[PDB]
Amino acid sequence: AKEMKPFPQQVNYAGVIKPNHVTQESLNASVRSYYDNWKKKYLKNDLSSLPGGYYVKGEITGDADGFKPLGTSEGQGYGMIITVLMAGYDSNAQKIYDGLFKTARTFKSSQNPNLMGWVVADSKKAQGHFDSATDGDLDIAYSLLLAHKQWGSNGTVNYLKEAQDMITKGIKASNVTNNNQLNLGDWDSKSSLDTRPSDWMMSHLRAFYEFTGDKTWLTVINNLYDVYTQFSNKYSPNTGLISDFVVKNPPQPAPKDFLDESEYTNAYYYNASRVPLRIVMDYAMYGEKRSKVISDKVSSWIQNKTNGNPSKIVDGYQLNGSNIGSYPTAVFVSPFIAASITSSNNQKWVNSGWDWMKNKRERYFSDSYNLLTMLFITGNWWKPVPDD
Repeated sequence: AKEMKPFPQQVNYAGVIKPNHVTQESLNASVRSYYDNWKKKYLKNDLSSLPGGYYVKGEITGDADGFKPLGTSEGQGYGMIITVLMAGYDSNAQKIYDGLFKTARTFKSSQNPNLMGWVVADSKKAQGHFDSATDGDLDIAYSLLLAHKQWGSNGTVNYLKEAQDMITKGIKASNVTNNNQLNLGDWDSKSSLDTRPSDWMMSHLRAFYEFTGDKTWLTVINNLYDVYTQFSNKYSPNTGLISDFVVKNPPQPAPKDFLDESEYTNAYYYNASRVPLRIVMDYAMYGEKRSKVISDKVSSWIQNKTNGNPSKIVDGYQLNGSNIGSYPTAVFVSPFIAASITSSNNQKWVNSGWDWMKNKRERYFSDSYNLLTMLFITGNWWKPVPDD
């Protein structure tokens, strides 16, 4: 046991509530059980093309450039954050983490080699074949800052140095645009105004600043808040929602069928379902008031929309709040609960949301984001700080 931040860190962020109808021990126990199941089902280390490599079993339909996709850099980043946070419960966490990192660097991007290509497939030919996706690299780079604070950077992998390289030579170089947004991946233009708001991981960017000193990250954070408010005052003045993809200046919803991902790229659909967690963590961890304002607006809308019943949330909404989807899944429900933690007036709703999510097992995408959300709202996602 060499963890400096062993699970459970059960931190108490200023101004935020946790579910309070059960004890902290009960919260931690639910997370341990959820991780047991998550790891058994999705954590894999069976790449014949990469002995010792680990990945997260995702769902990609069907082939990608002629390869059978097994996971994505998005899932790689989720699994890497989960692995470092569960270290001290998982006694093999550092071995798994270093195996996840081995995969992330072997399947490097064909464009910027400091990033990961977006597809994991069991072929040497796939290693270095694919371009990157911004959100995968954000989570992966952030996980190396957690790893640096969890195990230190004096062993086999220099986590801090790897993070600084990925952040500066990878994400800054390829994904931070001339307009101080984040583009879609390193295949995209440095001047692109196309963006995916679930990439706007405000609290990650704060950590990038604290561990690099590069004020670029603060100017991007400040710009993205401006973009969020400019978008929502025009296109979601009552719900506070944002679309799966955002284009142009002034920002507006992407067209339907954008990048052929779905008919609902103009709406609050499966990409944007993740946004409320990404935003609210900035209030929780760094005290950003603009994050509370955005989170409270979305939280108050969904609570009224559902009459305080989280099981009435559906999988997709128009920006004016009309239902697209039909059933509750955790990648929608749990971030709506997380968005609600900045006001103590939401305690009963947070408690109800906890009961809905804590044992909710379904598939890779909802389970992984559910576990990240559970870790954050129980206080077990701690802040990496350049202290000592």
